[PDB]
Amino acid sequence: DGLNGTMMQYYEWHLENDGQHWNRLHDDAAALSDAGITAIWIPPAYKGNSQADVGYGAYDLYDLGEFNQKGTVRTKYGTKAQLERAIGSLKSNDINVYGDVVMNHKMGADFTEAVQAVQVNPTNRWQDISGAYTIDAWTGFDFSGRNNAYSDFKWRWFHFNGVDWDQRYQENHIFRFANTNWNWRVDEENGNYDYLLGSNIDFSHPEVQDELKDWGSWFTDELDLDGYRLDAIKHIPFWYTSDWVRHQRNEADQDLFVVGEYWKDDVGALEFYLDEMNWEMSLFDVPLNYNFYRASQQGGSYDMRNILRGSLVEAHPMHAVTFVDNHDTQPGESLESWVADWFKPLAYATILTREGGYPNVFYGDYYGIPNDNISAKKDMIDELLDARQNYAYGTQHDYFDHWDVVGWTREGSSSRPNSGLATIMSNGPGGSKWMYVGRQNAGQTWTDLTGNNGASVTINGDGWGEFFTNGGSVSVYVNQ
Ligand code: NA
Ligand code: NA
Ligand code: NA
Repeated sequence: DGLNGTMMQYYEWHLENDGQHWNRLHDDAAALSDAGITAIWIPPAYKGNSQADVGYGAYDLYDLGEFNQKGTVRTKYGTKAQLERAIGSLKSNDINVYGDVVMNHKMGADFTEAVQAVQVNPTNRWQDISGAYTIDAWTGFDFSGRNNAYSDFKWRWFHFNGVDWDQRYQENHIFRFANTNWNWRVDEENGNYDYLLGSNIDFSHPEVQDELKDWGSWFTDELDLDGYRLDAIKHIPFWYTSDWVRHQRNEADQDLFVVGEYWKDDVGALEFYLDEMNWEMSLFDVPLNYNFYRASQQGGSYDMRNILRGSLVEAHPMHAVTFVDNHDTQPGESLESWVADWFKPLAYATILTREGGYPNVFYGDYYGIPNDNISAKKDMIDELLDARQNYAYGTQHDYFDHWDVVGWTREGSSSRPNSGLATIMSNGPGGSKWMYVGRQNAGQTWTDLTGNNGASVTINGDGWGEFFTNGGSVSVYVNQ
């Protein structure tokens, strides 16, 4: 019903390996719906390297915590039945389910295999640094415990094209299988960034292309997904991802949202990928992530006018999925770029109250990251979910005119009661700003949903009001 959409990544890196996360999801369903969350992005739901695996150390894409494999029956999140019980709850509470899809590699092979390989230069995979010789890579996959349920396809070295560990002499190197080429096209950082970690899948092989397509469909029907969150797609040949997506949509009756993770602080790089994609999917706004990050590290000196400059959402707010942080960017992880507590309220307001982009709430922020003493920001985020769910509607008006104090407004829509809002904030000494909000809201008295400013702004006859904000804070006034 014209209700704004808000997605949530329901997991964080340091979640407990108590296998109870799927059940948590099943109970938090309504609460989440109620708060303004319309779609949940679940973590990899299939068997990883080990049970405590977050999901990216993917081993058996058909084992959704149903078969005793890799030292466990359940995944870190729980069993298959508990996942299905969860997804059912979400559906009943009007929440779409987007599954995380890991096709770039595989890890936890059951046995090694003799393979001709050459060492490449880590900074330029095009350049070999050694001659061809036999290495013992972990490429054999039999999924013994599964017993061929759903699929009897087994993986062998000739399906991959590279690994980063030779078991024969036990050394680390970026090995390209001899007589195999690095996937293409793929991100050109390090020359060719096809290889990332684990056993890298070579998509040039038709039996691979069809197996993952076949799996994708199996997966999508089995869990009744409503979309996907495509992982590490910058290391996966672009053509195949576009291929896979089209194939997937072709097989499913239900619609399929598709956000891909092309991790590069470069909107151009993302735009390019969306060209080859024919904009048939959105991408996580990674430049925005680093914009917020820079602002958080830098302090007030950061010029708030260039906060959206460079973001993907600025350029293509229709194929953008905005967020503040995730499991990769949280403290201590691989793509760390954590937004500090002080600026995090400002960032969330930016992606949750503006009209562009598809905003995503991070579990680690909502409920907190105990591991690192990071407090649950639930209170601050709910008020903003309230903002987006009931007020952030109608014509927008921006004011990125000052280097500290900046803001924007939404006139509201006649189709949604008392909607309409005005966001004001400052990353430095506070202040106020005269902003337009629609001559139709004249006479109204607006107040701050976050409670960071007791100002009570009244809209004059011209539809104008002067809004205030304290230093390094953000307020969101609405007709409440
Ligand atoms: Na790859
Ligand atoms: Na960030
Ligand atoms: Na500033």
